Amino acid sequence: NPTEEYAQLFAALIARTAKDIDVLIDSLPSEESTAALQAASLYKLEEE
Amino acid sequence: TNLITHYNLEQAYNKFCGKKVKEKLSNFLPDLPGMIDLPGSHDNSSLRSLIEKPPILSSSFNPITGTMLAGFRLHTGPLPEQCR
Amino acid sequence: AEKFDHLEEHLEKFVENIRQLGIIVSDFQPSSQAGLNQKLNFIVTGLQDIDKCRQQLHDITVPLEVFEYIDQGRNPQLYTKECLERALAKNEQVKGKIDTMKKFKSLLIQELSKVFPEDMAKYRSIRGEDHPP
Amino acid sequence: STLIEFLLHRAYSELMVLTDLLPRKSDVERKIEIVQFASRTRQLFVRLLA
Repeated sequence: NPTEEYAQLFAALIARTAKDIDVLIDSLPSEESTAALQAASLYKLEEE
Repeated sequence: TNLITHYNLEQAYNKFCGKKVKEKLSNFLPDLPGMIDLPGSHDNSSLRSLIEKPPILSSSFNPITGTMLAGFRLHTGPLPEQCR
Repeated sequence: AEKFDHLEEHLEKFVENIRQLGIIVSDFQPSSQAGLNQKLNFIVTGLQDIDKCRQQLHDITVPLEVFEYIDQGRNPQLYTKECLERALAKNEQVKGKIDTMKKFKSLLIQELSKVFPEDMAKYRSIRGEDHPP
Repeated sequence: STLIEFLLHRAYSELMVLTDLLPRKSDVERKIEIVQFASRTRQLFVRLLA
């Protein structure tokens, strides 16, 4: 009884973090790998 | 798989299951004559120690001279501090 | 088992020989004639017979811990029971651990199957490779 | 086989060692060595029997 509950909860925690892992990586704004585009945009409203 | 039956260990189980077994070696001493006191001290571990140095005894036998064994010619005298 | 017995009589033969020599020397009277040296001859000749007897049973191998029980006058038979309880209990350990970690395999793989729809077939392969095929 | 081999020779070797000391010992003392050696040697053989 305790072995199954503890094991099942541990497996459940994997799913909980898996959803958090996937949802958070998909929720990253500004999907880019170059700062040049950011710098041009970061310069635009600095001028503003 | 039952490893007891797979490796032919069932016969051992039927011979050495829960039964009356003396904690000492008193299952063979009574067959022998005389009063024998179980010598289970540390000094009795020689036979274990005897095996690490086989060379103490040469290949076949040590020198033997039956004629020199004349010291076993014993008089008829008493013996104190010794009980039969 | 014939050789096993054959060695045994010679071993007990020597034990009886020691007692007779010990009794003869202890109960020594002039009424004894040529009865002492003959007993010693049976001893020395008895010892030599054992050397020939240990070689036909050479295949027998005595474990180290077993002779330790003999040296201290312990219970070697109890060790056989101890080993019996040792194997039976620890057979549950290997299987118990296996079953403990097999159910974690079966259930967790089933959980992976219920979270990712696009990688469903792959999880079925994990269980297949998780068996000993 | 090796276990049996040593005890036979050591008892033989011990006996040979004693054979030298017995002739040059007191009348009452020579018997003590034989009785003690026989009893001690006998006990060593009981271990092999078991």
